[PDB]
Amino acid sequence: SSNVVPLNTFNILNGVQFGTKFFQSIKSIPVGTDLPQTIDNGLSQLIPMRDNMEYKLDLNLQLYCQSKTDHLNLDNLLIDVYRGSKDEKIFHTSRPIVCLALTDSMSPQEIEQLGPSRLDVYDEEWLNTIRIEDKISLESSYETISVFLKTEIAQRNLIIHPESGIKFRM
Amino acid sequence: SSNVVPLNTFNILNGVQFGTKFFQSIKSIPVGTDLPQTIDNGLSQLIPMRDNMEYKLDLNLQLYCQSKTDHLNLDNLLIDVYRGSKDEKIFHTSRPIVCLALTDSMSPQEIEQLGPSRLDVYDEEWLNTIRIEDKISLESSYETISVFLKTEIAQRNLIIHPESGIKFRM
Amino acid sequence: SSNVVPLNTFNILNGVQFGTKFFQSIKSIPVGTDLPQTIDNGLSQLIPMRDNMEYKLDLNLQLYCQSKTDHLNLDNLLIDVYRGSKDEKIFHTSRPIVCLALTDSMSPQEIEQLGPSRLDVYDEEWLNTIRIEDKISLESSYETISVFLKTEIAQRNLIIHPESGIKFRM
Amino acid sequence: SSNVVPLNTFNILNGVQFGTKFFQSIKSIPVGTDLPQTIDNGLSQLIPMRDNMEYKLDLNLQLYCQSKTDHLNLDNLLIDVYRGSKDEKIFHTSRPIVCLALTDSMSPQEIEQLGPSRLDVYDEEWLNTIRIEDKISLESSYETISVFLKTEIAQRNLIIHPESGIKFRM
Amino acid sequence: SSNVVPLNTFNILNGVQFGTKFFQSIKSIPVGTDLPQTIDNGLSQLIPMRDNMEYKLDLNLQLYCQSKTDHLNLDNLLIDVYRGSKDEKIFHTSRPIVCLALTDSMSPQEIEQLGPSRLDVYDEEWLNTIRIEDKISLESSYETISVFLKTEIAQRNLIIHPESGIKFRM
Amino acid sequence: SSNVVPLNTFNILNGVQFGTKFFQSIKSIPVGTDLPQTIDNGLSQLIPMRDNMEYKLDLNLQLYCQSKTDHLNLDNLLIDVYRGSKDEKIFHTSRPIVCLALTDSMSPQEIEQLGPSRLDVYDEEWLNTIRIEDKISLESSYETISVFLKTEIAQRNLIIHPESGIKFRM
Amino acid sequence: SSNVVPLNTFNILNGVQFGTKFFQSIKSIPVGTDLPQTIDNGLSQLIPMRDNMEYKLDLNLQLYCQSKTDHLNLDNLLIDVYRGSKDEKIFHTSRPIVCLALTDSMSPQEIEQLGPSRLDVYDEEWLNTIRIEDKISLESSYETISVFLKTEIAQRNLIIHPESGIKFRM
Amino acid sequence: SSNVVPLNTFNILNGVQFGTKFFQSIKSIPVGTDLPQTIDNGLSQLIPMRDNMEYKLDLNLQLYCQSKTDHLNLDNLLIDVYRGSKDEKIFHTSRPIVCLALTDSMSPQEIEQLGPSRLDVYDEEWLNTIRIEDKISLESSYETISVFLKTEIAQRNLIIHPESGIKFRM
Amino acid sequence: SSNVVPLNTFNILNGVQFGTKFFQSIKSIPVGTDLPQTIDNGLSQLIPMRDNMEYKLDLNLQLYCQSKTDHLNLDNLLIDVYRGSKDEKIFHTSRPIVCLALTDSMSPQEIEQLGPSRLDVYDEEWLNTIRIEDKISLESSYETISVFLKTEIAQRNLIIHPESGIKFRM
Amino acid sequence: SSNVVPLNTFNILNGVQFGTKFFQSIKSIPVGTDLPQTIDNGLSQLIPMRDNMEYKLDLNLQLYCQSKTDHLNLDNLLIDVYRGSKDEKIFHTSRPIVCLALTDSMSPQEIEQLGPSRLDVYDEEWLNTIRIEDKISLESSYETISVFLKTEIAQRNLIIHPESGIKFRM
Repeated sequence: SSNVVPLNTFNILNGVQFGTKFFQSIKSIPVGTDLPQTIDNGLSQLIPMRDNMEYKLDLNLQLYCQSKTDHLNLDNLLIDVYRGSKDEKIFHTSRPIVCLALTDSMSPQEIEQLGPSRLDVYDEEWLNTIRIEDKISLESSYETISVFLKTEIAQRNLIIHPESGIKFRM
Repeated sequence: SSNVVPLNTFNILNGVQFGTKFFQSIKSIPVGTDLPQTIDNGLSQLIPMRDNMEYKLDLNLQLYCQSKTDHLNLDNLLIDVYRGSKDEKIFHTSRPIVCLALTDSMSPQEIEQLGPSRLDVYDEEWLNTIRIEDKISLESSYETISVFLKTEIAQRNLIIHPESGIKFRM
Repeated sequence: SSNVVPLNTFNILNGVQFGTKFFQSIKSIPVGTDLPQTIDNGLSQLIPMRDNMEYKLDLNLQLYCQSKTDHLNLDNLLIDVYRGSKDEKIFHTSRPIVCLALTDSMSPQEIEQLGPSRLDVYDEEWLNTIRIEDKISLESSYETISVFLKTEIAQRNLIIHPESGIKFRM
Repeated sequence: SSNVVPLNTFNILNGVQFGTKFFQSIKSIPVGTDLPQTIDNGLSQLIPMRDNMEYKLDLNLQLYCQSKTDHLNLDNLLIDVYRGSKDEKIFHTSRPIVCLALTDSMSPQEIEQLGPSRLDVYDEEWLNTIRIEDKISLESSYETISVFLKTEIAQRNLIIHPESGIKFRM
Repeated sequence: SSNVVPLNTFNILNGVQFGTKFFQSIKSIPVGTDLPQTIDNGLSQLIPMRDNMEYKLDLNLQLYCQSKTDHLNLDNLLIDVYRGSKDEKIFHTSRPIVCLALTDSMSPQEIEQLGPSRLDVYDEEWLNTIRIEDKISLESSYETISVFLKTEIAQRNLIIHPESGIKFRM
Repeated sequence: SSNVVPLNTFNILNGVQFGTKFFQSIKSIPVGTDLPQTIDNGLSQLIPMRDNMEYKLDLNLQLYCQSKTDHLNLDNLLIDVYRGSKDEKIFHTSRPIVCLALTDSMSPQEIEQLGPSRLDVYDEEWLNTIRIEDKISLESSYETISVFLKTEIAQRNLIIHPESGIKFRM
Repeated sequence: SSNVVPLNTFNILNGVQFGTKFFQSIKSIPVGTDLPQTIDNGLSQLIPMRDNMEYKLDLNLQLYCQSKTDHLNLDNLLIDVYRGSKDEKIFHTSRPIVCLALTDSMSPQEIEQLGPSRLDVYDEEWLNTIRIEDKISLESSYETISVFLKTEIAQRNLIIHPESGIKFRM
Repeated sequence: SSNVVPLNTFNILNGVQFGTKFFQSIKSIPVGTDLPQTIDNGLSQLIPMRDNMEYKLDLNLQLYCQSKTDHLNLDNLLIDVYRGSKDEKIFHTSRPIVCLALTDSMSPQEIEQLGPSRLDVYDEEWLNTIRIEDKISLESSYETISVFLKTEIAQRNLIIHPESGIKFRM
Repeated sequence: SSNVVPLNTFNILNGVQFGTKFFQSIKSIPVGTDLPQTIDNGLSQLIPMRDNMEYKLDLNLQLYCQSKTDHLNLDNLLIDVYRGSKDEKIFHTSRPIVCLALTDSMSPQEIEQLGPSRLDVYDEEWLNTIRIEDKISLESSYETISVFLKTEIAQRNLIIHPESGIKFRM
Repeated sequence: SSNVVPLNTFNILNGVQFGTKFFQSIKSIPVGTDLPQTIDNGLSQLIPMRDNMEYKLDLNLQLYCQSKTDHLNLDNLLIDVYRGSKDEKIFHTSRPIVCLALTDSMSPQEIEQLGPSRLDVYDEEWLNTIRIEDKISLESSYETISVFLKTEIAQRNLIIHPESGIKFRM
């Protein structure tokens, strides 16, 4: 029922005026066809959707923001969800995020408390968890879904966690 | 009754002599029409207002101030509310705010106390909560509402929290 | 009775030889007219005053001093109250104030004690509270009141708190 | 009886070879005239003195010394009291004072102990309290009183506290 | 049954547009032939696989990331598994990793806690453990298996732990 | 009996080869004339001395030494007492003194212990107390007394405490 | 039986493209000849081996890695064992090692705990213990054994412990 | 009996090849003449000595050594005692001394323990106490006594304590 | 029996390609001649050896390694023992040693624990004790013994302890 | 019996190729002549020695080593004792010593523990105590004794303690 589609199974088109674009097509199988699930293999996969039924989208997005040159330590992530005339926007939000700068270093105290592994320290300290739930609605009649992630203040390096994805709930 | 209109559903017009402008039109539906609410999708939406009745506005504004070049660590935010001759000002106030500078960094002690996540540290330390309540009154006869946020001392980067908005109380 | 007139309802005329000037006119309504109060909306408003009666002024002035270029950490604020020939001075005083410099930064210890919010630290540490009470007397016959705030040693940035104002007591 | 005359009611004439000069005239009202007091409004006021009677002067002088360019952290204040041929000196003294330098900054420990407000820290740490009592005698026959405050080692910024003044005792 | 094939028994082809490539051929012995194991000697060895049976691959990958010139302290490792027209991708994933920079040094406290040996400190602090399990499926009909490890943000030095390898489960 | 003559009632003649010179004349009133005392007003006053009787001088000298340019932190003060041919020396001594340098600053710990006021810290830490007692003898027949204070190693700023003076004992 | 051959009894040929080479010839004495042992004198000695019997090699390698110029604090040691056409490789492995940099210094705490002698601190902290056991097999028919130790990332100084050697087990 | 002759009552002749010279003549009064004492006034005084009797000299020498330019923190003081052909040396010794350098400053801890007064800290920390006792013998037949104090390594500033002198014991 | 020959009784020939050379001749006295001992006076002495008997050498070598310019904090000492065609090597070994660098300084804690004397701290912390025992054998037929001490990585200053020497056991 | 001859009673001849030379002649008084002692006055004195009897010399040598320019913190002192053809060496030894450098400064902790006086800190921390006992033998037939102290690594400043000397035991 709750088909989770990871973002690595989307088509990625990086740009400079719109940030990162996650677009993917939609396949509409008819009723009584045993809805399949999206294989979590990081391969471009068409999203299975019931033929005529409204689907509600839950966006789970974990990412690491890292500064390129400007080294500003706070930024605003812009999320824009589109759908298949031209594409019409159905959702837009902004989320303040923390971005790694070259002047940031772990204190020895942070190693002792947050975990000896330094990946754990970034997971508990710098990971940006963004969850848009019960806000996006999409129907299978539309044949395209697009997600835009753009940094507002400065152009930066975004490291999207592999488990980030959109949950297509019943 | 208490229709909350988030600021991301307003039309944004950034400038250099007036700061950021949040203008939006007003729709006047007649009585007995089941007042709708503003969908929190970040899309430009006309504000629903009762046909002939005085509305009181409560401005909730959470934002992150961040210095561009001047790096001054304190600023004065200027809030100016207009309405639809030319637009007439109905409210004006100033609020001192704290702005992130490139010379500011978290101490290890702040990580331990305010929260391991560094977004929590900014939320509890640098977030500017500004609440103008029971001070602004607007009637549905006027067909425009405008909010101006301008920094006085220096031109800066303002990161408005997504939950910031104006509450149109009964 | 105790009509509080905030300074943002005054007319502001910034200069370079006299500092900031807060001038505003006076309206003299006759007796038995239900003395109104000044609306705290930050809009230029004539001060209501009883037709023939001596009023005593209490100046409440909270402000943030911040250094522009000189970066001197102490200054002398000069307060001069005038009234409506030319304007005649009726009160003058000086108050030492603390001014933010670019070499000043919060210690981690100050965050823990004075409050996690950094605006609280400035409120409890750098805010200059100046209260002139029972020293200024003005009658409604005069049709102008002017307040001058000037820094003596150096030209600086003054951030006047929005609640600063003059209380016109019975 | 103990008429306190604040120094801001004197005439101030700043110079470069003599420092700051506080000169003011004297009015001699006759006996049985209900000796008035000096209004603490910071306005130039003639000092009321009994017609024929010796008055003893108590000089209360609180000030903030602040270095201009030399940044020396200790200085010698020279106090010279004159009276109304030319003016004849009747008192002279020197008082070592502490002067703020641009290399001085508060430790976090001083904030916790001496008071969260940084004006309190300067009041308890850098304020120079100078009290000359029972040393100066002046009669109302002389029609002028002059006080000179000059820094000896270097030319500096003196911030005289508003409550500083001369007490004309019975 | 669970034949573990270390990555040092693969053929290594370092590049600049695709990172490090681990390609190796597959030998298909028939049934009833006493499946041999891969000798852990770091020598190029053909992978033994049952003639007609689906094998599931478990990728165990421990590595040390170290910055060359860019000195960025966080990176995204890209894993792409291919198989033997041209090679078709069957799996792709990204894993955030921590990379040693020349500005990083051990604190004395880390020596006391994580172990006196400094290799233990890197093992418990900087070693990137990446385990893809129950996600990759490969059949012996295909005669080639390829693994690509590429750093996304910057070109870096990857030190693959000798025990890293792919487990060919029953 | 013990007439204390403060040094500010002497005539001061600063030089460069002899340091600071404190010279003053002597008045010899006859017996049975009610020996007066020296008024502590900082005005040049002739020293009252009994007509024919040996007087013993006690030199009390408190001063603040402060470095001009050389910034050496220790110096040798040279005291030479003369009397009224040419003047004949009757006493000479040297006293090591501590001199303020521009590289000296108070620690926060010194504020807590020696006193919150920073003038108290200099009084208890840098004030040079020099007391020559029962060593100098002068008779009223001689009509001049001269005291020379000169720094030996370097030319410096001496801040003589106002209470410093010579006690003319019975 | 377990003849231990220290590496200092090998022939050393340092290079730049292959690192350090430890090559030595093999003498094949016949059966019933009282197998001698290798004298631990650091002199080039032929390895005694039984005439026709498979020998298993256990490599014990303790070394100190020290950075020359690059100062990177982690490296990958490459071990390649050859034997006597051209030489054929029979074993290859990689071992991450810790390398001394010029920015590394002992904390006083490490002296107290790991031992007062500073050679003990390096022995317990920086010594790289590498033991390849039960992985290398060599027969006496081959007349040459070669061991290559090469640093992968950077060219460094390797200080091989004198007790390092290869154990030729029964 | 134990006539103490302070060094300031000697004739001082500073040089560059021999350091500081303390020479003074000797007066030989006959027996039964009530041996006088040397007045401690810092004036050149002939040393009283019994006509025909061997005197033993005890040299008490307290001094402050301070570096001029070389800033070396240790020196060797050379003491040479002569007497009245040419002068013949009767005693010579060397004493290591500590010399103030411009890189030396008091720690806050030294203020708390050794005394709040900074002259006490130098008295207990940098004062060089040199006492040659029961080593020098001089007879009144010789009419001259000379003491040479010279620094060996470098030319420095010596601040001889006023109580330093030679004790002429019975 | 156990004749200890200190290394200072050897002939020292410092070089640049071989390090320090300790060569000395051998005298062969016949049996029944009361074997003398080597006088520990630091003078070149022929080593007494029994005419025809194998002697076993025990090398005791304590030294201080100190960096000249390279300042590397770890080195490898190379010991080569020769004997009297050309000289034939009979022993060779390498010993890792710790070398003083100009960036190394004692902590105050090391003074308290390892001993107040700073020579004790070097004795317990930086002294390299090297003891080769029961490994070197030399017969009196050979008329020369040579010991070479050379630093491998860098040319350094070796301070050989005076008690270092070779023990010629029975 | 145990005549102690301080080194300051020797003739000193400083050089550059041999260091400091302490040479002095020997006087041979016959038996039954009441052996005198060497007066500790720092004057060149012939050493008294019994006419025909072997004397054993005990060298007591305390000195302060201080770096001139090289600033190396460890050195090797070379002691060579000669006697009166040319002079023949009878003893030679080397002693590692600690030398003051311009980068060395006392910690506040060392003042508290080793003694408030800073000369005590050097006495307990930097003083080099060298005692050669029961190693040197000299007979009165030889008419000259010479002691050479030379620093090996670098030319330095040696401050020999005044109590250093040679004890001529019975």
